[PDB]
Amino acid sequence: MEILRYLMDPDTFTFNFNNDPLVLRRRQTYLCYEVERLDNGTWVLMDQHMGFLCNEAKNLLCGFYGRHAELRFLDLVPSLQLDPAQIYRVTWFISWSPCFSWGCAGEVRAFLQENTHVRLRIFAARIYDYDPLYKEALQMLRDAGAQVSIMTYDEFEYCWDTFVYRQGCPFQPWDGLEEHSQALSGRLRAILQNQGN
Ligand SMILES: [Zn+2]
Repeated sequence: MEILRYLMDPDTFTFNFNNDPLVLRRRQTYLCYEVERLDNGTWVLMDQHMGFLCNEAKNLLCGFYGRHAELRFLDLVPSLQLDPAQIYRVTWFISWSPCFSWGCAGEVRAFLQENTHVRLRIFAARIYDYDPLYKEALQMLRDAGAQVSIMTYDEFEYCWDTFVYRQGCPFQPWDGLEEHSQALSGRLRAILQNQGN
């Protein structure tokens, strides 16, 4: 009886998050999921229930279609053996924005209701230009009870130091990390409204 982890690698973590200024394809995506247990009135990160999810994973032997880490999650949550007694809260760290509601987000909503004991917080690093539909899908998401926002500097460090282990070395993105946090913020935050049709 032992535990099972994975801890993504740096070269990959940085790369996958590096990509390029604009998007590439509505297929290559990477989301980082974690689990927190409110202990002593504070949130505590649990490594035994933490990990990252990619596009294609297990259950592929069935020849199923569509590969989104968001979906894979909804399937792995049961593995976290949650409980309706205590209070949990998972955090999603994606180097991009959701694809669509009825697609991915829509699913996250149905799940948010199924398990009200566990809350879900989303955090995107960049906005999808080739897919400006995620906006509407988002509004529907926050409505599910979850909360979304833009990744900050200190935030990235938490994920980099948490998910990627490297002699406890500091995080190193590029240079426009902050400059982006402000710019993107204005955009995302502004999109968190989208009214007047
Ligand atoms: Zn999707």
